[PDB]
Amino acid sequence: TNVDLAEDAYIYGYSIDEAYKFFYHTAVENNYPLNEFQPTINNDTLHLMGWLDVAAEPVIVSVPDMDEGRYWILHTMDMGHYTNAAFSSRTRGTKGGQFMFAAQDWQGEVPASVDEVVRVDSNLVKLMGRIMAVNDEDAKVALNYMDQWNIRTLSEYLGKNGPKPVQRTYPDPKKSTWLERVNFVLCDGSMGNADKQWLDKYQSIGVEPCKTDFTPEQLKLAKVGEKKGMEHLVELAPKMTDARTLLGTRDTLGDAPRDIFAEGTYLGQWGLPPIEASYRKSDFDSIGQKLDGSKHDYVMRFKAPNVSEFWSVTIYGNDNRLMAKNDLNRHSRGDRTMKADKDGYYTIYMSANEKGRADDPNFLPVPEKPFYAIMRFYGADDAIQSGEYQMPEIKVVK
Repeated sequence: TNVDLAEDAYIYGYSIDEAYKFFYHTAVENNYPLNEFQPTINNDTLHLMGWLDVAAEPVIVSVPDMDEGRYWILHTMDMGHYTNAAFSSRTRGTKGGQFMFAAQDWQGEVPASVDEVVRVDSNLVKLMGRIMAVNDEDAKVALNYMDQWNIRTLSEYLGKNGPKPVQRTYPDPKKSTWLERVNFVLCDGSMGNADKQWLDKYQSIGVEPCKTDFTPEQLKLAKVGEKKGMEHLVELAPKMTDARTLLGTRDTLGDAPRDIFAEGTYLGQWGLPPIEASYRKSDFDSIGQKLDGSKHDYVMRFKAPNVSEFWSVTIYGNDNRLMAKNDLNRHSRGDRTMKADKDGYYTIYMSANEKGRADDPNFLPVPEKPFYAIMRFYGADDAIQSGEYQMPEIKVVK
């Protein structure tokens, strides 16, 4: 009844609460300046990270035209865990530009100089930039480009006197309730309006933008809601297979079910919408045995995945979830480093024995311990995005 409402209220607030906690534990307690650039991680790209704050005024992210063929992406998400911008080579090619992020309610004209304007519903937005680098010397090229990326407030951009940056007083996650954290974030922007359909339902629970006064009953419902809410999320998690329902924009997920949207944060917070990047993980061989380089040699043979940009498969150790040391310092293979057989099949051979393989582009080193492989798809088609496409099997070699 009210317990049911409280559960749904918490599930709606979950994505916002976890985004806040993440922001607090990173930017707040490490005192990261805003509007400035600061396992199982990519062996595919270099990165730039930061947090934009458009409360006082808009902010412009500058991206230089890039060199032909190099993958790059500027990805931003709001505090409700919605991707609100994904500018990249996939859809722009080499064309960079001046990208302005403004609060949804910001009144004002746009400089002729600005390429695109992104209206954001939270004043704080997480920014992540990725620039492809396929080898150490090529990385030096990409680095010369990343150095040109810039973040400037509109006033700074125009060389004008601007408003003083907003100074916030942040609720401590260790001693506050989820109601105060969520209401705090909701207040800092236009989220109240963008989430009206949800907020109209959970008002009696105490979820409301800027609300700090609560009744005993609301505090009680909040505790019960978080408990049942989390239980529900844990139980629902393993049943999720379609990434398109978990990671997206307000246009595609704004009205989607909250528990499913919430799994986006639960399973892979800050993840890119599948159309930009999808992934697959394999921990076992084709017969159900754990992948382990100390016990076998493996082989993977498959047709090229349907991607518009590129793909890759990377090796990680199960123990530290990090790439594993090997003499070739080779941790991944992909279409940029291999060529398909006369019949267009790619064949990856894996072993801990890397003697005489430096001249083998299809050879992928694997550690003398349990390992897993992560396949990444950039510009994947629907089948890959939805979870339908299955990762090629890795078989033990005699």
